[PDB]
Amino acid sequence: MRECISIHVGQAGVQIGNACWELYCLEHGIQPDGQMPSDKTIGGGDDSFNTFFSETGAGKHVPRAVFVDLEPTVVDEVRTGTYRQLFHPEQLITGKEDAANNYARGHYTIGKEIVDLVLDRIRKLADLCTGLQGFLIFHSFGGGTGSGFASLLMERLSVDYGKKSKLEFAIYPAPQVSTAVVEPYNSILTTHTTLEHSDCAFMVDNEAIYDICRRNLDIERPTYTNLNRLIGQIVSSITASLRFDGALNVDLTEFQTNLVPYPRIHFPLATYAPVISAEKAYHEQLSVAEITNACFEPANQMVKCDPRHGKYMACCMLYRGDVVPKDVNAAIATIKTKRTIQFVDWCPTGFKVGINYQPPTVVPGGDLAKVQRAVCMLSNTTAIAEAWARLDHKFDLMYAKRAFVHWYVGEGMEEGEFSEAREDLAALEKDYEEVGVD
Amino acid sequence: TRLETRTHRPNVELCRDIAQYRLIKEIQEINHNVARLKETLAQAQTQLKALY
Amino acid sequence: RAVLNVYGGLSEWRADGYLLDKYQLGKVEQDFYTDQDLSIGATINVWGRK
Amino acid sequence: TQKHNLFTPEPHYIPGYAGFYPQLRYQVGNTYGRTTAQLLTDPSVQ
Amino acid sequence: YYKIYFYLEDDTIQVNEPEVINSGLPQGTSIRRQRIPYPPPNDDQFYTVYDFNINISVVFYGRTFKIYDCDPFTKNFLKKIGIKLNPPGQCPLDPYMKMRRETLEFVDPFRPYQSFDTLKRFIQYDGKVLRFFCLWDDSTSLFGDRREFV
Amino acid sequence: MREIVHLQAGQCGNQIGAKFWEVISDEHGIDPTGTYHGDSDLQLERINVYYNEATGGKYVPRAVLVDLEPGTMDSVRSGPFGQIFRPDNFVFGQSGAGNNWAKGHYTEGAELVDSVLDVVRKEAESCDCLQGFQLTHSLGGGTGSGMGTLLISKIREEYPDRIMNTFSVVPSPKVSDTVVEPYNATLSVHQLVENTDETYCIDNEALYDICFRTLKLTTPTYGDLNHLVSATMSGVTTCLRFPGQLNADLRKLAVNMVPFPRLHFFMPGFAPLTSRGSQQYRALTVPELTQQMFDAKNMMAACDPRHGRYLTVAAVFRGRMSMKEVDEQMLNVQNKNSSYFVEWIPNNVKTAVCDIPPRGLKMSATFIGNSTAIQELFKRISEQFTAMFRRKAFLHWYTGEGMDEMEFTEAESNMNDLVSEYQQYQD
Ligand SMILES: Nc1nc2c(ncn2[C@@H]2O[C@H](COP(=O)(O)OP(=O)(O)OP(=O)(O)O)[C@@H](O)[C@H]2O)c(=O)[nH]1
Ligand SMILES: Nc1nc2c(ncn2[C@@H]2O[C@H](COP(=O)(O)OP(=O)(O)OP(=O)(O)O)[C@@H](O)[C@H]2O)c(=O)[nH]1
Repeated sequence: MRECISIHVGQAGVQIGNACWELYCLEHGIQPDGQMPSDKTIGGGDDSFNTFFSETGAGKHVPRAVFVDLEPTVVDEVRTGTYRQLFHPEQLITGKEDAANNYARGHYTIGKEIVDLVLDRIRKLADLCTGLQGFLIFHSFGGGTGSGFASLLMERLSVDYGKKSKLEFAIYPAPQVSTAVVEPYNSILTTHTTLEHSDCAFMVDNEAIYDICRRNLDIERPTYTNLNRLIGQIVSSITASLRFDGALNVDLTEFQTNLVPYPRIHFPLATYAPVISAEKAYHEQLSVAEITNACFEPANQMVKCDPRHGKYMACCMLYRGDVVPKDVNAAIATIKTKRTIQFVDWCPTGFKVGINYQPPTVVPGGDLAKVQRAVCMLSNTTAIAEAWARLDHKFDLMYAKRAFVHWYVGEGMEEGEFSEAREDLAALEKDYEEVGVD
Repeated sequence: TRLETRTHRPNVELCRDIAQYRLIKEIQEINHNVARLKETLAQAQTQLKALY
Repeated sequence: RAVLNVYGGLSEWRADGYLLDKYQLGKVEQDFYTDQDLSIGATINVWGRK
Repeated sequence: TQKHNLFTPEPHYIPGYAGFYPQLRYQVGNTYGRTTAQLLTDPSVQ
Repeated sequence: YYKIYFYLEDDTIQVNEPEVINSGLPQGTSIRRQRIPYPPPNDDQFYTVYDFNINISVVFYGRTFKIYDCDPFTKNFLKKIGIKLNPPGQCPLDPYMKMRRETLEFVDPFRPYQSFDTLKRFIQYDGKVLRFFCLWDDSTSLFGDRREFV
Repeated sequence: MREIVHLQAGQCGNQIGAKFWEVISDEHGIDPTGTYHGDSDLQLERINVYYNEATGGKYVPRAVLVDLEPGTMDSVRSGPFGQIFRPDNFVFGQSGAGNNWAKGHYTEGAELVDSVLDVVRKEAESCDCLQGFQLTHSLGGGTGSGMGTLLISKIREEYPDRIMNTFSVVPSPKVSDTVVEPYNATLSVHQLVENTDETYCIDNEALYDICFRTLKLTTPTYGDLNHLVSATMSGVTTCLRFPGQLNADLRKLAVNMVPFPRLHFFMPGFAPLTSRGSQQYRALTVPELTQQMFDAKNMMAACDPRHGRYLTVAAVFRGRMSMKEVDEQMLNVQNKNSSYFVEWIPNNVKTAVCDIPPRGLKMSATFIGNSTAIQELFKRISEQFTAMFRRKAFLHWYTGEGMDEMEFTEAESNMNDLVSEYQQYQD
């Protein structure tokens, strides 16, 4: 009906897959068993749960999500958690060796002999699926292993199924915190390989999520237990429109056809504004005006870019909970009247609004708060040019002095790819400068 | 027990009267006699030491 | 006895070496009819001979 | 160190794990489930 | 483990710890040679020799010690002044220290071995034999009845 | 699945392995006898990286012990864990060594190699898939160098796809004991630099200093030294056998750690050292773990990099931390001294965070660093070799063995090449 296919790769992937599916189970009331309490809902497999789960004639809810990893550690852990019985067994595919941060290793030496079973699984889900609107991919550009494999498999899907959308949600390389030296290499390779088969891209940054964590959630000792939960809330927000019913609904088809201005550039940014603690939300007020001002507050985004050093051209606002369009348009009009926000001329309006009356959820054992109104913002801007400038003036030096290239010429490649990637990136900057030019 | 339990009279039902007075006096005498007795024990054991 | 290893067949100088040990694992119990249990009148089993 | 359990009672071990199951070398039985079943049925050595 | 010295001349106390090799611990003088007051529910009086017996407990500035031994001279002076000893106690074995130096005595080699021999017993009892007679019953089997062995 | 086979070469490596193995086993919960005691699920699972399985629950190590002096292996077998070692992997010769490297490299090793190769390939086929081999040996000890050079050389072309983690002890810059140590070390390092990829070099002078600094007992043993070094290798190996949102593989470390083929030398570093009374006088907190880790007195491998500069560093923590504290500590050190590192590369910091704290504490760490600080060491050995070579004393033995002084000349050439490239890079 209205359903998508989910793919997570990497120890970084199963991280957020774990968190997100745990969140997923509560709102549909899914105990770790797979079958429900007394009240009957099963049928021709036709009610809300269907958009993510495929509850078979068994009554067990079986997700349409595939977890691929090349290391036995995290896959054994997740298979030994509590939610193990739900997951489909060889929809949880494991390997024995790593790419050792080497994107070429992850794409060439090992990935060839696993994508065969990957294809098997993905098409034997596609056959049963009915609408098959889109894909949900989870990886990291600075992938230690999940970079090259993800690129290869997305290329294969691009060449076999050339009709649906492709959505990417990745932890972007942190600008000034780097866990190794391979990150510029693997990032530039993945980006320049995927520029023409990726449809829509979203990047997030752990430093910014940390700053929010000790800014308004004011707990200085959280972990991924916090961060993955927040990003999972983001994805729940972006899929609520497909999940439930509402006054007016908006689909990822429209997301693609609107948020991208023009080809190449398909890199917006996201934000959940009312991230706030239990006590805060308890004894302070919440309404439309303040949450909209907050969603334009620059320091609550998840990439260190200065909007006033950039310029906006697109915005997609999702309201979840109880709202009416009148104060909605009031607030958006007030912000348009406000001046420091610098809209590029080419968009007279740039706002697409999606309303879903259902309020978001709260998870037991969590630190979030009761929500009646939630705003999720997806905006495309020009402020991220600084990121690519940083990465290129990083990579230039390493290419100049030829360090670690032995590791790659050993596994069987040359410098043509390394060089070609930088002119791809340069094309990105020239196009962004042109679109900043009126 | 007695002085503790006679502390839950609601509103004006408390009289601080002669019973209270003499019960307090009884507490005084208990403590004072205990002190004297302990002192006497001390002297006794010391002189037993001398006998040994 | 309990030999540990043989380094000889590497070359040929003697009939190889016999390194010893210090813990003697696998010594299994086999008692034998000594001089003690001997008297006119007793029971002795001799491979099935009462 | 300070942590939680694993290999809970018989019913267990979705096939796919690497690793050493304790006392895993009596496998004339054939299904992964029955293997694991007898494995946890046999901690009896002490 | 600690030593307690009582100076009668001024009624003062000095506590120290003996030096132990490979301690990995500070040592030397503990609390100096002064007066010590009780723990406070009351402090104006100080300790006096009239309360010191073996197998009892004391505390000094929150440092609780237990008495387990004394000296010949101590027994002389106590059976000179009057307190009655209870039967002396028992001192335990410090676990870390005992384990580490039993490991370091495990590291104290002798190059051991064991072997065997036959000749001396062989010769001592060479060329002697005992001679003894016996009988086996056979009528159990329905064919044989008796036969004699030596 | 992935496993490791250990090489215990020469007399040094023998006692090193004794301590190392008993340390791993005691942490991992196997008795000296062999009958494990059920306590820990996760160790019970990941035991297969090292220990293979006999019947009944008794575990065979995948280690190969070699030496030439039978009494050495007699003493090792006498230790509390000879019964946890196997006679099968006990192989030995008859002749004393004299710690002559040419002896170890051309005459008796020439026939001792074959049998050990056959046994090790037996075990290598017994297992499923190795990632490489870790070797424990000496470069100032004769038999270790003379044999291990040949061994590493041949295994390199045996299997060209595995990691040669090497662990070689280094002679004292103040007393070299074996007077022919210059010759031994030079000849050994010649093939070391060729065959090895990663090497840890260990000198015991800093061990003595740390015995006077934090061990603070002044009456130590080589056993205590082995305790410390064994703990360090334990720490480097922990990540594999344990869960956590970290990367473990030695290759995941090395390919991140080394930029160029000719860079191989490495500096072990440890985490909280606890003295006589610092137990109850210390708070085990992130700032102080970071500080002590980075401390110069704390460093114990070769010498202070104060004269030089850093190239890369990696750190493995083991405890219930969070990512934010380690990231902010990394920024703090970076911006406290952004000069002592090299502007060539950013982000010279490598991290791993395991969630399985060791036995006895709650959080711990280990530090490995590549810094331009081994220049002084191999420069010292340069003067040693030259000042000896100018009058060819003692060379009659080596000539009688039968080689040329020309080979010595190429050895000193390669050594000076390392000197030159370290200098030419850092400066
Ligand atoms: N999605 C996700 N990412 C994380 C998490 N924690 C850290 N990260 C980031 O994700 C990155 C992990 O990517 P990689 O190391 O390349 O993973 P990989 O290529 O699949 O293979 P490995 O070398 O085994 O990790 C790290 O550098 C972190 O910055 C997490 O819990 N979830
Ligand atoms: N195991 C051990 N090794 C030590 C000890 N003290 C010093 N060593 C060093 O260990 C070095 C070599 O050990 P091996 O690897 O067996 O080297 P080798 O070829 O036998 O040469 P040498 O032992 O030096 O004669 C010696 O050169 C010593 O410098 C110690 O107490 N125990």
